[PDB]
Amino acid sequence: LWIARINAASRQNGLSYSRFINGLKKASIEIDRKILADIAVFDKAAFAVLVEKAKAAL
Amino acid sequence: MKVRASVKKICRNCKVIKRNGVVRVICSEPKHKQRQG
Amino acid sequence: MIGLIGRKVGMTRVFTEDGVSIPVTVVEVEANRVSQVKTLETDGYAAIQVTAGAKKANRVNKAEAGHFAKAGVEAGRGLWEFRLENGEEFEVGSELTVELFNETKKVDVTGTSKGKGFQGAVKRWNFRTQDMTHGNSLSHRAPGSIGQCQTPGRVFKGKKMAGHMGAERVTTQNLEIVRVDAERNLLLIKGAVPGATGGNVIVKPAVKA
Amino acid sequence: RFRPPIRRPPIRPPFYP
Amino acid sequence: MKTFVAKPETVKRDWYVVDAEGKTLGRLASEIASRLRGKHKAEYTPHVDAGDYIIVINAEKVAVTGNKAKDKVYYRHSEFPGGLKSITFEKLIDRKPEMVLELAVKGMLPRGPLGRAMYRKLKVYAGAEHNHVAQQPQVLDI
Amino acid sequence: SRVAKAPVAIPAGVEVKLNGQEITVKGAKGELTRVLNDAVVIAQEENNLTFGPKEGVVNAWAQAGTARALVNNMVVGVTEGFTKKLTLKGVGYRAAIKGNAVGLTLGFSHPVEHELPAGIKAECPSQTEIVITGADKQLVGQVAADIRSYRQPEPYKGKGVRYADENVRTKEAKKK
RNA sequence: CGCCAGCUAAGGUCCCAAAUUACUACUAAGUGGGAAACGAUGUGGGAAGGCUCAGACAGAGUCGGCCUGCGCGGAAGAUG
RNA sequence: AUGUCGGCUCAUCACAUCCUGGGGCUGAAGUCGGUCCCAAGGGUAUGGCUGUUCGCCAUUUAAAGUGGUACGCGAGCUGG
RNA sequence: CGCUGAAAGCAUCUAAGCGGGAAGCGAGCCUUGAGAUGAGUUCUCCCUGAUACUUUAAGUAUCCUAAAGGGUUGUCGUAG
Ligand SMILES: [Zn+2]
Repeated sequence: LWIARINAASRQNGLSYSRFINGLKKASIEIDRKILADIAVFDKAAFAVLVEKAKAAL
Repeated sequence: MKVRASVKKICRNCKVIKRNGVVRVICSEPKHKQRQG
Repeated sequence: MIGLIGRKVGMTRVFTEDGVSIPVTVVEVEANRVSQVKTLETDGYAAIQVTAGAKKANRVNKAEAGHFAKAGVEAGRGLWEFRLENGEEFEVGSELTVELFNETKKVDVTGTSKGKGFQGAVKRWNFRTQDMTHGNSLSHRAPGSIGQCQTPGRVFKGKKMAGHMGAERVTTQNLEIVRVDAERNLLLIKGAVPGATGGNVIVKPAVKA
Repeated sequence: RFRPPIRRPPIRPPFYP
Repeated sequence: MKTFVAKPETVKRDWYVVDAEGKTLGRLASEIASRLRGKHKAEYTPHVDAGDYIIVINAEKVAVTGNKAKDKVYYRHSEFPGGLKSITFEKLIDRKPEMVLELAVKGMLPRGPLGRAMYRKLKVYAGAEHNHVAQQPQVLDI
Repeated sequence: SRVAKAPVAIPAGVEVKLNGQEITVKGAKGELTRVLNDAVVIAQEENNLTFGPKEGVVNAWAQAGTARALVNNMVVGVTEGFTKKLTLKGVGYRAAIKGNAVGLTLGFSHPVEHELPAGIKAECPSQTEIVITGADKQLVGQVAADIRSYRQPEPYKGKGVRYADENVRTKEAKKK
């Protein structure tokens, strides 16, 4: 469920789930899918930040 | 018409043609006409 | 096609001068009056609705009575609709008479068949009876098998069985008109017409002509 | 080939004891 | 603590309008199907219809590759013996334009109560017009 | 290929109107129009039309070749036009032009009458000869085919509607 | 054994159904997603050969083998 | 404890088509045929003998198809 | 079975394009049919009162009203 939600949010911010997780890994961000998916719902801006960080790492 | 798995020139005036995905022999000799090559 | 709404009066014969008897059903077409014109703009199809006969005023609902009042026809025994295909123009109140079929050689008649109630497969579907003697046990008018073992393990839909017979819309086709009587508002139609005497019949020019 | 079987008892219901 | 759940009461469903003209049936349908579920939203909850109303116009102009126009067959069984009915894509586009896309989407949606509910939100139209001006649908390139 | 690489001259008194992929050739004998395949590139170099393949398209040369020959037939059509000549053989077989229709007696109990299409014009030099003429080589061919189809030449006495050219292989009937 | 944490295996990543994009080819047969002998100017690649501007093949190429990729026909069953 | 042959009743499907429809070839003049291709919409004997299915016979018919369905159908009949 | 037509200077029903063509296929005929929950359309008819109360609703309660029409009852039917 989380992965599906994160994928939705990432793609709204112009990155695939698969690329976003790689990005975060490369950025050394170790936020779990449970939290990410919580952020994607409750703090859309923060999700976008994380996405921008992820994009930079890729 | 001869419907056969093996179609092939029976004489020198026979000519093989593919027409709508079927191999066919067509010839001046009506007996030589074939399909289902 | 335009048609009339008759009442089946009964059968009779018409002796021709050449000594042929003609079995005729007599349909009485009391003047039909257009009660509503349906158009493509209002209703999405072209039809006339017609009434026929009279209904006791007391027997007419307010909803019914307003519909007739709008046409400025008197209430009739029911309402029947005829699709128009020819771009034919009718107005409300316009009468249709037996004289419609003055040129028509053959008509198609439609009524409700007489009701035979619950009938078995033998009468309903012309099932053969089984043996009346020679051992038959309680299974003389029985319908037989109704299927075919494990495959398919069920009775197929539309299997001919006992059930209600009759009391159904039926149309006979290509019934000749023997005589139009405009005075008495009669059509004499060769042969049989669905349903019992007194039943409503719709008469229409034959579609297969 | 079809070998004619003996599937049922020789005395048939309702008498089958 | 608990993962968020979309609430049938609260879920915001947006109207969109898609032009089918010149679009690969299947590729179009897969996108529409995901939007009807609401897979495109972070609030995507499997047990809730948080999807979006999709209007499709020019459904009769939906495209198909290969010889699929003449060879794609739609089957229906009446449940009467020998009650199988076939129609080809081309013939179904003539008879009932809209069915082609609707069938496509229907297959791609989940089976059961909710999936039937999702499909209800698809409003397919053969022409270029639709009766849902009041819903103010946004154009969507899908 | 070869056929494409050969350009089509535009004789003086032919008014070719290229509309991208469409080519309305016009001339004395009429106005023929045709949209070529997208795969075909057409160009008007001088008083010649030149045919060649679109870049990257499979069977573009083949498409280019047909388009050449199509246009060529258009040009011949509007200047000279095409004529096909049917010949009737068989006792009591006769044709006669009645209006815009070739009436044929072909030994059928019903009377046979074939309405010429728009742009086609049939004559009857004799009762036993017909001449279908027009600008569109395909229409002409179609019409002569249709008329021939009423009673195609039998193989025992040759009887029926044949092309004046057509050679009708004649078998004799099985001995006895 | 518990956990609304993370990584992977086989298998996967259009939608049902969690997850992919880019690029290079080939296939047009829904091949993929049943079936052989054999048949066939289907089409892609490779390495040679014969014949030809002293004119080939039917005024420039053309013919036939070989090694190979992918396709075609051959291909009829019973409730849907 | 899944009743087993044949009949009767009632069927339903396949198509490898018996008839009827459309075709090609014919050693197809015509009238008929043969053979192959398309086609499963509808139609597709009654009797004599035998428990028979079958078969033979008589006389029909446009034709008297070939199969699958617990060699369809005994909580539907029969029981030779 | 073609017409026109290249690939393949020819040829070629086919690759682009345009035809003919079956008792079969979709309509056409008859019947059912909006539980077609996607529950359609049209025509006509009927109901235009008070109050309090609350955690204010498509609220509750009381009073007054009881329409169009539907039923039950009755005489019956070629309907059962
Ligand atoms: Zn030959």
